[PDB]
Amino acid sequence: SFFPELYFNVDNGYLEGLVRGLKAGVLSQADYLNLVQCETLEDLKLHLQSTDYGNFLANEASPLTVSVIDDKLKEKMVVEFRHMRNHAYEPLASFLDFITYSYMIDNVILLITGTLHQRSIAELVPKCHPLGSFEQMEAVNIAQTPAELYNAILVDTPLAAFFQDCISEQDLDEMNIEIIRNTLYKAYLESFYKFCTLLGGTTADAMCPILEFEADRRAFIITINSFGTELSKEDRAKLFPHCGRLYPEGLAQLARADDYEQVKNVADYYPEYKLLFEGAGSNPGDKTLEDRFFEHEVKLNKLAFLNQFHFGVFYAFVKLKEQECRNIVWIAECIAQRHRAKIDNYIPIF
Amino acid sequence: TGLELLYLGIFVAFWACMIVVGICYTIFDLGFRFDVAWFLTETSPFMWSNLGIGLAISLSVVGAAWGIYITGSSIIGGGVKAPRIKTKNLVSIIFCEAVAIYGIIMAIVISNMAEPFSATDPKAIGHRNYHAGYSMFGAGLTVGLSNLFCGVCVGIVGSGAALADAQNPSLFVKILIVEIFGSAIGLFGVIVAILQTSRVKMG
Amino acid sequence: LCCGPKLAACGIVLSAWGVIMLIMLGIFFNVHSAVLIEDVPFTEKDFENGPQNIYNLYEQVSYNCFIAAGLYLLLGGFSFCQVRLN
Amino acid sequence: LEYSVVFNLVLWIMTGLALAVIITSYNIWNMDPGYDSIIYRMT
Amino acid sequence: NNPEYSSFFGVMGASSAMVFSAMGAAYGTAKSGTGIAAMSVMRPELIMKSIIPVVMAGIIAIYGLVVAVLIANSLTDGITLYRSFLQLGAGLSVGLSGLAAGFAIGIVGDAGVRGTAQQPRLFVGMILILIFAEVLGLYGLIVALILSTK
Amino acid sequence: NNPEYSSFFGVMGASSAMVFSAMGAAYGTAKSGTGIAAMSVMRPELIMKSIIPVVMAGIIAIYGLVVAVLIANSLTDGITLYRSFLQLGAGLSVGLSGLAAGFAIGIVGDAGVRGTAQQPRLFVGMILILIFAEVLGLYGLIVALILSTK
Amino acid sequence: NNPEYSSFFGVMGASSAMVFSAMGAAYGTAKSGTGIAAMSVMRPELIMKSIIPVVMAGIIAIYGLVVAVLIANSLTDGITLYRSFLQLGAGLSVGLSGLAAGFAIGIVGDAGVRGTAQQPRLFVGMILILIFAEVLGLYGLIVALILSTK
Amino acid sequence: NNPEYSSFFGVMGASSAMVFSAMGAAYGTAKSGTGIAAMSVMRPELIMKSIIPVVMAGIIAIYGLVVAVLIANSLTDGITLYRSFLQLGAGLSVGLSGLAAGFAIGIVGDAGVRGTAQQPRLFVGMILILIFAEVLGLYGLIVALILSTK
Amino acid sequence: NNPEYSSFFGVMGASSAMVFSAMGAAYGTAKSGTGIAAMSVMRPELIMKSIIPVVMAGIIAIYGLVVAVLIANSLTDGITLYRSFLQLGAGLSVGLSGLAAGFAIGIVGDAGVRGTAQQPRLFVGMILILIFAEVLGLYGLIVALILSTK
Amino acid sequence: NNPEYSSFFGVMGASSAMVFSAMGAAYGTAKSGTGIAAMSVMRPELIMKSIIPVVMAGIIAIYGLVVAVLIANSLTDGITLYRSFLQLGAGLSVGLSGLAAGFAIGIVGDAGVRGTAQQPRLFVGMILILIFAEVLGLYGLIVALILSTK
Amino acid sequence: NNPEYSSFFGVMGASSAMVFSAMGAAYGTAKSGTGIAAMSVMRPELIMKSIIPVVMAGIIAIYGLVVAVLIANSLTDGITLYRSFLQLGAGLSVGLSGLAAGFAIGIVGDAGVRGTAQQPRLFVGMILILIFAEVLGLYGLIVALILSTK
Amino acid sequence: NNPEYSSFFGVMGASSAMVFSAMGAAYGTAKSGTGIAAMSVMRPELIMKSIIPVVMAGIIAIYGLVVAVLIANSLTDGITLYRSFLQLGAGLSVGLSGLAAGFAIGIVGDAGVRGTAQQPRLFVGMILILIFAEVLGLYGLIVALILSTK
Amino acid sequence: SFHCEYVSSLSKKGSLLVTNVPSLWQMTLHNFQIQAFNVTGEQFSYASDCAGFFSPGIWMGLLTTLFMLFIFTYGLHMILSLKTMDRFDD
Amino acid sequence: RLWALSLAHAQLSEVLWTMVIHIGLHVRSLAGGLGLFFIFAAFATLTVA
Repeated sequence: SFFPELYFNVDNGYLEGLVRGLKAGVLSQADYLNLVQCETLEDLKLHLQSTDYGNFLANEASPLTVSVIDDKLKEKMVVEFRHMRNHAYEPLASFLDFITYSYMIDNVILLITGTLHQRSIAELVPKCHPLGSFEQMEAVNIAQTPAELYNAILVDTPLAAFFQDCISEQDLDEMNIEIIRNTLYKAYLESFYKFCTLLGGTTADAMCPILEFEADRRAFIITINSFGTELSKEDRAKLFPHCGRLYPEGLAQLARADDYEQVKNVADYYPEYKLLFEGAGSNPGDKTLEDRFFEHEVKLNKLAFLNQFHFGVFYAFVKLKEQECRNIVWIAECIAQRHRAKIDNYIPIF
Repeated sequence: TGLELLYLGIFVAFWACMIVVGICYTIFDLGFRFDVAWFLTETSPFMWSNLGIGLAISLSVVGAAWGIYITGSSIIGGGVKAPRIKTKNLVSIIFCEAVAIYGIIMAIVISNMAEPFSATDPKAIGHRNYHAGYSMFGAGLTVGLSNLFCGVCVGIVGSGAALADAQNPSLFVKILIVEIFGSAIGLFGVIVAILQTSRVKMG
Repeated sequence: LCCGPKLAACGIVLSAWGVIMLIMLGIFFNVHSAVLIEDVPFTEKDFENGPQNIYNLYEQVSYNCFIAAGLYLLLGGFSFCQVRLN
Repeated sequence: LEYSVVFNLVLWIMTGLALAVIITSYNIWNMDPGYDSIIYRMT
Repeated sequence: NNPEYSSFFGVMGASSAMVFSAMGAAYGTAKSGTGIAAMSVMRPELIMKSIIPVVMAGIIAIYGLVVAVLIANSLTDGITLYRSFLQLGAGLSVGLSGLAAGFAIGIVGDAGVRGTAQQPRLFVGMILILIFAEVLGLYGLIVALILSTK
Repeated sequence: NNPEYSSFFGVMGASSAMVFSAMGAAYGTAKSGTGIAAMSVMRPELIMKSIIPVVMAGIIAIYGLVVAVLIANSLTDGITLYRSFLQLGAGLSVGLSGLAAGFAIGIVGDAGVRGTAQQPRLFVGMILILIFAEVLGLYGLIVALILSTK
Repeated sequence: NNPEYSSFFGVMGASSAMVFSAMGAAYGTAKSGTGIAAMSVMRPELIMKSIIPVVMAGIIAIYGLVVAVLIANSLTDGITLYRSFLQLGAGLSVGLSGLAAGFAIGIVGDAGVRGTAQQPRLFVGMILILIFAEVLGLYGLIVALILSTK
Repeated sequence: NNPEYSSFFGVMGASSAMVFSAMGAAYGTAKSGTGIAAMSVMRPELIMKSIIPVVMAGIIAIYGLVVAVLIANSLTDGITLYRSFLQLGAGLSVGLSGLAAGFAIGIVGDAGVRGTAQQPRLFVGMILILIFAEVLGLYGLIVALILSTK
Repeated sequence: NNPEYSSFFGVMGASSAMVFSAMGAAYGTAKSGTGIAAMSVMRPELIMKSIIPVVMAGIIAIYGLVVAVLIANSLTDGITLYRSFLQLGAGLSVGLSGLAAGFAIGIVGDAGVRGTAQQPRLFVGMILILIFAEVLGLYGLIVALILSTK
Repeated sequence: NNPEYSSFFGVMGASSAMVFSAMGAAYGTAKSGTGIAAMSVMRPELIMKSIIPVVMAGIIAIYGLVVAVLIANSLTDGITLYRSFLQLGAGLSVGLSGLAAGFAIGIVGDAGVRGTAQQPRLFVGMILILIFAEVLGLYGLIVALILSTK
Repeated sequence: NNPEYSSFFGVMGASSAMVFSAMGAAYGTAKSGTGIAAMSVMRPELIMKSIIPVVMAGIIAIYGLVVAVLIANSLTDGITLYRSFLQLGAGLSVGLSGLAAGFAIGIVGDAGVRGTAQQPRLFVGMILILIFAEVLGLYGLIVALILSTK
Repeated sequence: NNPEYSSFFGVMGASSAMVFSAMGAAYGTAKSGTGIAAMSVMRPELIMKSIIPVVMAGIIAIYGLVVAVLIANSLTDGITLYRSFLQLGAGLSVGLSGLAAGFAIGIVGDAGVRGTAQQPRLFVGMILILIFAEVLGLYGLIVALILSTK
Repeated sequence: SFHCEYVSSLSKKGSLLVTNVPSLWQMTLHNFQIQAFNVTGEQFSYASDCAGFFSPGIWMGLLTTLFMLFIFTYGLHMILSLKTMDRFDD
Repeated sequence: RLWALSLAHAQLSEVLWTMVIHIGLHVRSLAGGLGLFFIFAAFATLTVA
């Protein structure tokens, strides 16, 4: 026990309350049932206007597009998160920056892919996810030189510490961009887990389970997807984050695994993963293991709000509202493509 | 761990010195120098009594203000999106300030007990005066620390209640019982302080 | 036997230094020079009848230094031979 | 007879000076080395 | 007759009995109460049941109050030094034992209430664990009564 | 008659009544200033309204000043140990109460200065929490006056 | 002809025998309670089986209570300083031994129940480890009884 | 009569009046200088107008200097312990009050200048907040003058 | 004749022996139990074998118990201060040496069982490293016997 | 007659006057040197201008040296305890004032140098800020001169 | 003649010689155990060959045992206070020297065995470094023998 | 006649002058050597020119040696307590000033060598800053010499 | 035995001797040592003395200062743990 | 600095003489010559270093 109740609210009380206020706005199961029955995207806009989102979509053009709706939802999430980040203090500020590093790790992959393909970085910047946008100007006017971009990342980007798993710009040219992305993400996730444990207290006890599940689902899904690829077992084993509960000998039996049945055998030893694998029929027409892992992730994030004095609620809110944005996008896609038969596949939140 | 290293170093050095000094006094037959009797007897009763009053009020205020900011941060944060919070969740603030009210009431009551002596030989000061000093110090510590913990506890529970109210208006009237149970601890501290100073008379 | 030329060069230089210094040190002890009293192995009971009792020990240490100088001269000869082989 | 006064003066003045030296030296020792603008190349 | 300073340790017995028991009760109530409040939004119907850890925490303050009242009533200005030590012992043996019980009750109440919000069947197990945690305050009370009434 | 060193405790009363009140007021002013600086960039017109918590921190400082001036004028050369310790009691009574009240003013003022920018209805709520956070320093001042004029 | 301050050490013997055993049992119940709840959210049928570590932690407090009652009954105003030292030794040797046994029981019980959800075979191993941890409090009790009944 | 060691408290009063005022002013200057350096990169024209926080951090040192000089000029050899304590009290009341005022000035200056880079209207508010943080040193000066000239 | 505080060091000898040996055994048991609970998930059949670290941790508490009982039996009203110092030395030796042995056994057993989950051949090396870590408690016991029976 | 231990406070006055001024100058030189080094990677032209912070830091060491020399020159064996305390006060007043001044110089020098690389306009304001941070050493020197030559 | 507290330093020399040496050996064995277990997952054949750091850690505890037994045997009732100081010095010289040697042996053992898992050429280098870490405890033993026998 | 324990403070002056200067030199050499090691991997030819910070760090150890040898040769059995205090003051004034100079040299040297790797023109400024850092130890030596020869 | 520098009636010298009524006599006993019970031959037993590490006034001062230092350390911990935003809104 | 370094050099030479080759010089027996041979090897290396 670290008695965070005594000193959390000194610096993080306002945002603690504000983020829970924001969570109160995430659509309920009933709200999703309302959105499910809309006839058109305009009808969806109207039915949505009664919720927290309100008139966020009213300023766009008459012929609504699901791309436009997705962009607006992402913009709203980014605005809220940037407000909280601007009002955060050093420790909470560092935690929020750790949340943004995840999106930076994909924007950097965009940048390196553009550079190795010799394209202007000004064309890449608009495609970056705003939550992890590179404000630093050292990452501009790169002249399409991988060495310039790599030095810019090392000298003027928080990912400098994560790129130390790599050692050279030559690694950028050699390694596949997916391997680079996943190695960076492993480094980031382990650093995040260590940071959360060093924060300790309720933050650790409420956030570490979420990152452990992230590591375990990373391991499972990387393994399951790697079968039909050139990716070797020896390189695959490097991608597994060592935070998850699988870490000793579970990740080892996965690195030794060569079939979905063996991955499921590894899962069988853990009740919380056995259930997901048994429920994931994965045959055409029903839930896949991806859907089951999203549901479990949503449950884990929901649990973060049962603890009061901790930062984990901000991460839980960001991921929950991201899930809600993807849910609304999915419902809009179903309405637009008239694929009503599967409109229920949204993951309910609260 | 920056300042906590300083705190821990002072604590550990002090208690290592105390262990070594106690061993040395005991071993060298110099135990007769370590007169706790002489300390408690020569250290003036006024010191104990006025520390008692000062702490009786000041620790109670350190409790009330602590709880007030703990719960006020949550009240304001949740009120950003749910303004109804501000008027209703003020009861937590009222309960935190009642602790400082206990503090002033008991500080005044205890200060009513102090009287001058005009005597300085401990035999002349007497058991009654020494007991008055120690009992006022004990009442001060009792009320002050009970109120400090009570205010902190009520502040924590009030913050929780305000955040809960942010999401379901009906929830407040039921979480308020936890704040009441927390608040009772300050009353218990007050009762014990009154009984400690029930039979005190300096003079 | 054989050894590296650098080892042999170090050996010959060290032998030259040792020979010169220890020959000089033996000379200076046999002289009974005062500045080196503290290094003589005498005992507190050797100060009774006169300086001869301690002159003898000065001579002994001078002989030790000369012996060491001879050892270093032999080492120098061997190192010169090694250099010649290299 | 002044032993109490001299003892306490020495003890507490020296404790204050020692604490000041330890704290100042700790701050200098754990001073941000400032070459973080260079670190990322060296690491 | 008895020494001048003897009543000091009895006064501190009363002060400890109340201060430390208040610390334990305050921590138990605060921890279990933040757990309860955070739970309630997810499960509003469980609050009246979840109050039980709060009552168990309050019982620690009641133990402290009982022992402190006994000490303060028995403690006269010129009590024997032996009785003064007995009362200090009772005060500590109730106060810090109730502090330990309060910590146990706070941790168990928070965890158990949060679990019960997720799994109703944990309620009875939580009650048993709370009883075992609160009985430490009762043991402190027994030792304190023995010492103070000896 | 009275011991040579009797004035030390009253002097410490005055110096504490000023120093601790100044530290509380400084913390309150610093936290409220950070809040106001963050708030201003988005909603410039609220600066003068939002400066209120700083005013209340200054009021805490003034409570400290009043008690310190009273003690300083009360400090005579032959001050009895009884009066000196009364004034030490008043010094702590105002200083530590003002310290805690200043901390509370700072935190609630920061939170409320930020909140008023996003939700103007919270202005009166912030002020109402702050007056409660300041009457604590007023309470400390009341007890300090009673002690130092006993 | 014995010191009147002799009984202080016997009083602290009883006080430690209760306070430290209570702290150890509180930790053993708290860690085990968090473990039991976090386990019960998924496997409710294991609650009553997994309550064992809490009970074995409570037995530590019972050891402390037995020794504290024994010391308390042994206290008198004329107790020799030797007997008072014996009783302080017994109190520490039961209280802190129970504290160690409580830490061991707490960590082992938490980990063991958490694992026993995942691996039913682990139950007997957990019980054996908990018996080994409990035997430490038992050794503390044996030493304390020897000392306190010399 | 006027014990030989009496001057120690007065000399420490002077040393505190200077040292703690200097530390308050140094913290204020350091923090406001970092703020001004950060602000000056994007808004060069504001640098000379934004030096006010550094000036008000310096003035705390003038307060400390005035009290220290007054104490140093009010130190005879056989100074009564009463006056030595008065001068220690003045030294603390000004030095530590200046330290609090310096912390307030530093925090408020950093925040206020880095905000005034963004919003020009924040400047007058920053000046008011700096005045409120500054008058704490002035209250310390008032108490110190009363005590030291008494 | 002999000082009355002589027995205090003897009772600290006994209590130190038991308490510190029990803390070493408790740390060893706790670390080994966490290790076993982590290992048993993948390899349930190793739970029974992997209890050897717990046994060798308990043996340290047995050493402490033996020395504590020897000292307790040797205590008597008039023991010479020299004999009391001998018993204190024996207690500290056995207790703190067993504490170090418990630390070593805990870390070695945790790491060793976790490794043995993966590479079964690690078990013999783990047993040997445990024996080396355990003979530290035996050296403590030997020194304690030599001191205590002297 | 004057006590033999009087000179201790004078020698500590000198040693402090030098030691703490040296620590302040060392911090000021070190942080400003890291700032200059980081700046020089891009803007080598600015090294000889940016050296000024280091000169400011060194002047603090010179203040310390001057006060230490005054004290040491004024020391004697019969130094009356009053003069010894005066010298300790001078030593502290200049040593810790220079410590604060050097810390401020280091922080503002680093920030100003790094900013001046980005924005040359910052140099004049950096000079002003360094002067305000450095006159704290001068105030300490004035107080130390008064106390030491008194 | 001899003060009757003379043997306290003898018993503390014995207890230090054992306790600190055993703590050093325990840390060495713990770090070597973690290193060996971590290596053995991939390189099982090295398990036995890699036990050397543990052996060179146990040798430190053997030095401690030798010195502690020497002191315990050389410790009579009327031990001259000077000889008791000699034995205390011997105990510390062996114990803390063994603590240093044990820290070095542990860190070098962990690093060397982990490296050997990867690069077989490192075994001889690791053994050389361990011998250098061990001769520190050997120097401690030599100094302890000189002091004890003196 | 002069007290028997007088030589203690002079001996502590000698040992402090050596010890703290050695610590300053050790820190300076450590940081400067780490800087040189990082610099070498990229710019080999600067290795020798970049040893200068190590040399200036060693100057501080030489200064400590000078003062320590001077004090040691000045010590006597009948050293007056005043001379003992002078020697202690000189020893600290050189030792801790050298410690500060070592901190300054280490930090400035590390940063400056790393920078000179990237921009050769820094070398001159780095030397100047190291000179300003070392003159602090020089001032400490001056104060130590004035005190000691006085 | 009991030793004490200056067992004397002068205020300048400790005033261990004291009179409530004014008197004609004054006395001073520099380095006064005495033993009247459990005496052994020509030797004073070990010496207790008035000169102690602490006195009542110093104890009162130290405890008052300790309370003030706890309060100041609490306040300084809170003030030092203040922080300023690293970023501002648009 | 001149005197500082001069004193450092003088004292280091003094110690490196008086506790290396003084060892071989201050021995009673005639084997002290061979002892001097080895001790002088050590002396030369350490003095150069």
